[PDB]
Amino acid sequence: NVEQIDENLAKFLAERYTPESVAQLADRFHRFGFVKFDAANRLVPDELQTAVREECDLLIEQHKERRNLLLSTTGNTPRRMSVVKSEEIEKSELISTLSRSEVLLGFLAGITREEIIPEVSSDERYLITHQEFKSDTHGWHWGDYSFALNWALRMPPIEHGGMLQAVPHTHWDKSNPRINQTLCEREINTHGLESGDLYLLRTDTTLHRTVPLSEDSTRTILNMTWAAKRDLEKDLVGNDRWWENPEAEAARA
Amino acid sequence: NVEQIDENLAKFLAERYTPESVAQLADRFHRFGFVKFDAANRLVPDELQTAVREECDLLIEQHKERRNLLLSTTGNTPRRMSVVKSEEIEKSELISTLSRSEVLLGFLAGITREEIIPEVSSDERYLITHQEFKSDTHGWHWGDYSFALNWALRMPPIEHGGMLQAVPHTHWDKSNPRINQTLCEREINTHGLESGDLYLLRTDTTLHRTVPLSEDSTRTILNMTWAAKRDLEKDLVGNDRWWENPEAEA
Amino acid sequence: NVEQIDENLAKFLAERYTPESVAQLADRFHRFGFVKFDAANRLVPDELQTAVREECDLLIEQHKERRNLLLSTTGNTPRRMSVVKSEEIEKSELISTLSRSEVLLGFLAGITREEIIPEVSSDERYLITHQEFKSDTHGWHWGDYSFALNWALRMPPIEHGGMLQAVPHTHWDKSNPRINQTLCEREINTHGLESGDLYLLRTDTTLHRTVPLSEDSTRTILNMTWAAKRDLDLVGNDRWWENPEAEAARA
Amino acid sequence: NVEQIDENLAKFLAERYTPESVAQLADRFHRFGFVKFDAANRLVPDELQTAVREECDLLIEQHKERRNLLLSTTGNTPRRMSVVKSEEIEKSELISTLSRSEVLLGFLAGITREEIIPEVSSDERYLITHQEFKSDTHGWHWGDYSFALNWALRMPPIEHGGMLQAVPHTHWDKSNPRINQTLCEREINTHGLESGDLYLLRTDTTLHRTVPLSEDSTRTILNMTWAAKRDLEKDLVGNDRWWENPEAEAARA
Ligand SMILES: N[C@@H](CCCC[NH3+])C(=O)O
Ligand SMILES: N[C@@H](CCCC[NH3+])C(=O)O
Ligand SMILES: N[C@@H](CCCC[NH3+])C(=O)O
Ligand SMILES: N[C@@H](CCCC[NH3+])C(=O)O
Ligand SMILES: [Cl-]
Ligand SMILES: [Cl-]
Ligand SMILES: [Cl-]
Ligand SMILES: [V+3]
Repeated sequence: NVEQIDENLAKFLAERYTPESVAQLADRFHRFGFVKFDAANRLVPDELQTAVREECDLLIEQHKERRNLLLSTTGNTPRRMSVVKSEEIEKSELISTLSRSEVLLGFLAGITREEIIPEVSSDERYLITHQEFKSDTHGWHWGDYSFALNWALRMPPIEHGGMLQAVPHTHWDKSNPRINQTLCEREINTHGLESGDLYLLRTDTTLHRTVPLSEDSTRTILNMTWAAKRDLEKDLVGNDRWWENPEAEAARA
Repeated sequence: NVEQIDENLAKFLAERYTPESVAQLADRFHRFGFVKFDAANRLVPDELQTAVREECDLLIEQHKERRNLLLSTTGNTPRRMSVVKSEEIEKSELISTLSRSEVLLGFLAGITREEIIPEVSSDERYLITHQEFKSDTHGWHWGDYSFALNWALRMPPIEHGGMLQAVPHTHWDKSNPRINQTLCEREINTHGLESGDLYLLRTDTTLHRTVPLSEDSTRTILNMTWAAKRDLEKDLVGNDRWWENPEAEA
Repeated sequence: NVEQIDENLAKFLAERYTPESVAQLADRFHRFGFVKFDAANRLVPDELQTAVREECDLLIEQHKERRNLLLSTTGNTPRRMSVVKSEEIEKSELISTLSRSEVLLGFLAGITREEIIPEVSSDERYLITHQEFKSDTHGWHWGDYSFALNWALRMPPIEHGGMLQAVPHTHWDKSNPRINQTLCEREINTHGLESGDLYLLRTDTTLHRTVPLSEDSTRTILNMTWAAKRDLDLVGNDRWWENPEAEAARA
Repeated sequence: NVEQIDENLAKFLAERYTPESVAQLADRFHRFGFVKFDAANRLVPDELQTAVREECDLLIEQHKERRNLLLSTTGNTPRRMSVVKSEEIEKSELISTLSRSEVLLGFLAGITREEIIPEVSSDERYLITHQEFKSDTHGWHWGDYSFALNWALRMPPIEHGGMLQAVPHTHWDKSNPRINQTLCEREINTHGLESGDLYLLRTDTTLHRTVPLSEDSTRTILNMTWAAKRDLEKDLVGNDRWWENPEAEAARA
C-alpha cells in the first residue's frame, strides 16, 4: 500500500494510455460529458478495484441508510436508494488516499483538460448508492461540482434497468430546473454499465439519471466527487443535500 | 354531423397545406417516425376535435377498463392505464367514419408517401388510453401495424410527465425485444404534447413509450391504427393483445 | 458463369447473414439511407467482384466519356468525372445478369423492407463514374429512382477526398432544390470507402455527393440503379450522364 | 466614442439579455462550439457595427494581401482569400478598444463560462478575410487560441456558398490532423450566415471551415481572437502562421 499504490497505478496507466490516446478520450469527455473505463480501457488494476469493492461492501453492511424522497431543486425527481454518507467513507484509508492520488488525478486531468482539485464539501467527497428493489432510481439531477469518478461496483443485467442516461451541455437552475423541458429539447444518451466499469462524469453540465430497476436486483456505485477551478469559493445553495440530511428543505416525500 | 365532414375537412386542409409543405412533413415523418399537428399545424377543425373528445369522454365513462401488467413481448414493460376497447369505439359513427375518410387518409398519404389502408384487426382499429394515477405509463413497445393517428385529447403539464419518447428506425422482435439494449445504442427523442395536439406515428419501426406520470393527473389519447401494404396478409403473432384481452398470454 | 452465380451467392450470403442480423442492417438503412458492405459485412464473393471490376476496367478503356458540367436541377452542382453509359454496360452479360439476380435482389430486399424491381429507364440501369483529376467530384444531388447498389471498385486514400457525404430523409424538388439551405438545416454524414466496398443507397430521399479529389487520384464506382413501387414520369431534362448536352447542363 | 461605447453596449445588452437567457446561449456554445448573434439575438448596436464595418472596408482597400496556399498542419487544406494583417487592424482605434471592452468580454464570458483574456500573440489579435473569387475558401482548420468573435460583415447568398461548416469537440494535432478521418467519424454542422451576423467560435476544439464560393461574390469577416486560461504560457508551434507570413514553413502553394 502507501506510495506503492501510486507507483503501481502509474505503471498500470503507462502500459495502456498515451497522451494521444488520452487526447482522444478528452474529445469524447467534452462531447458526451461522459467517458467509460471498461475492459478495453481499464483504469485501475483489478486487485485494487477488488479492495475498493470489499471496502464499500463493508461500509454498506455497517452504514446503510435507506432514502425515499423527492428533490424539489430537481423537479421532484425521486431518490429511491440506500446511501452511505461521505463522513463514513472517509474513514477508509484506501478510498480516501486514492481519491486524492496525484497519479489518478493527474491522469484524469488529461481527459478533463483542466486541474482536478480534491477540495469539495466534507459531506460530498464520497458517496455510495445502493439500489436493490424494484423502481429504485437516482432521478434526473445535476451535480454541485464539476467532476465525479463513479465506480460501477455492482451492475444488474441491462434488461433489468440501471443504465445511466445523460444529457450533456446543460446547466442546473435550482429554482427552475426544467428537466422534462430539457428532455423535450435535447436527445438522451443512454450508457449501459457492467460490474467493474468505471466512468468519469462532468456532473455540473450533464443532466443525468439512472434508469429505475425493473425488478429486485443490486446496483452499487462509489462516487468520488472533485471540484474544478470554477467550483472554488462558490457558495453552496439549494438546501437539497438529501444524501447527508434526509430531512433537507428540498427533500419531500 | 353528417357526410359534410369530408367537404369541410378538405377545405380545412387546403387552407393550410400545399404539396410542398406536405413534402416537408413527409421528410420529418421518415427521419423521426413522428409528425406533430400542434397549434401552428392543425389537422382537423377544433369543432370536429371537440365532437371527437366528447364522444371519447362518454366512452371512458361507460367502458373504461383498468390495465396493470407487463408485456413479455416488449421486455416486460408496464401497461398501467385504463383502456376502451376497439369494438366499443367502433359503435361511434363519428369516429368510425372519420377513421376511413378518403379526405383524411388521402392527406396523410402525402406524409407517409404510401397508401394508408383502413383494414386492420377488428380489435385494434381504435383504442383510448386513459391514465390518471401516479406512475401510469404506456411502456416501451412497437406497433403490429405501420401507422397510428393519436389524438392528444387531454395532457397533463410537461412537468408532470406524459411526454412521448421515441426511437425511430427500429424493429420489433417479440422473442428478443432488446429494448434496454436499443436505448444504450440509440438516442431517445422526447416529444412534448399539449391538449388538442395530434400526431402521426410510424408504429412498426419506432420504439415508443409515454413518460410515466409523476403524480395524479389525466392523460387521454385516441388511437386510430391503420395498416400499410406491408401489413396486409401478415399474420399476427405474440399473443400479446393486452388491450383487448387483459389475460393475453404475453 | 451460368446459373452457378446465384447458387454460389446464395451459399455465400447464408453463411454470413441471419434474418436477425439483416434486420439490424435494415434499421441502419432506413436511419442513414446507406449501408456499407466492407470486410466485416461482405456481399459478393471476391471472385465475383474481381470479374465485375475487370469488366468495368475494360468498359472504361473502351467507352470513357469525360463530363464537366453543372446541373441546374441540383442547384448548379458540378459533375466533373468520366462516365460510361448504361447501354454499354448492359452489353456485359455478367453485370446485366447480376443486376437481375433473384438471390441478390431478394437478399437486399430484406434491408430495404420492400420489393426491389429491376425495371428502370434504359439509360439509367447502370453507370460507371471514373474520377482521376483534381477537383473531380459528383456534386450534391438526388436520384430519380429509389435504390442504387454502388461498387466502390477503386478508392483513393481518404486524404485525397472521394468520401460519400449524405443527408438522409430529404426529397428532390427539381424546381427548388435548396441544397445549401438543407445543409444549413441538417447534419452531413461522411461515409469513407475503401477499394472493394459495396453499399446500398436510398437515392431518392438521400441528398448525397462525393467529396472532390484534393489531388490527381483514381475513383471508380459501378452504379446499379433499381426501382421500388414508387418509381413504377421522368422530368427535369437533366440526364447529363446519357446526354452531356442536356437542357439543365451548364458550363 | 471613447468611454461612451461601454456605457451604450451595457444598456443595449441589459434590455435584450437576462442571466437565464445567456445560460441558454452557454449551453448552445458548449454543444456546438458556436453561437450566432443574428436579428433575434443581436450583440452590438447597428450604429457600432456600421462604424466597425466602415473601418474594415477602409483597411481592405488599403492593406489587402492575396493568399493562395495549402497549410500542411491542417492536411494541406487550402487558404484562398485576401487578408489584412493583425498589426494593420490594431492601428484602428475603434476595433482595438472594442476587442478589449470589459463590457463585451464580460458579457461573452457568460456564454463561455470562463474568463476571456485579451492577451494573445500580436500577430493573431485581429484578422480580416476577404473572399471574392470562385473556389475561394478558408479550409478545414483549428485555432491556436480558444475563442474568436467573428463579424460576418458581408455574406453572399447561401446558394453561392460561404457557410461555416463546423465539427465540435475535436482537437488540433499539428503532426497528424486527420481532417478527412474526423469527417468520416463525426457529423458536420453547417451554419449559414447573413450580412450583419456575429458569432462566437470555440476555435481550439472545433474543426471548422468555410464552404468555397461557387462563383465570384464577396465574403468579408473580422476575427477577434481571444485566449482563455489554458492558452496562456503555451508555446506557439507548427510554423504555420500563413496569414502573417505567406511563406511560412507549413505553407505550400
Ligand atoms: N446533487 C445530486 C447528487 C450528488 C451527490 C453526489 N456527490 C442530486 O441531488 O441527486
Ligand atoms: N403494440 C401496442 C398496442 C397497440 C394498440 C394500439 N394500436 C402495445 O404494446 O402497447
Ligand atoms: N441524378 C444524378 C445522376 C444519376 C446517375 C445514374 N444513377 C445526378 O444528378 O447526378
Ligand atoms: N488557424 C487558422 C488561422 C487563425 C487566424 C486568427 N484566428 C487557420 O489555419 O486558418
Ligand atoms: Cl452528480
Ligand atoms: Cl403502437
Ligand atoms: Cl444517385
Ligand atoms: V447518386
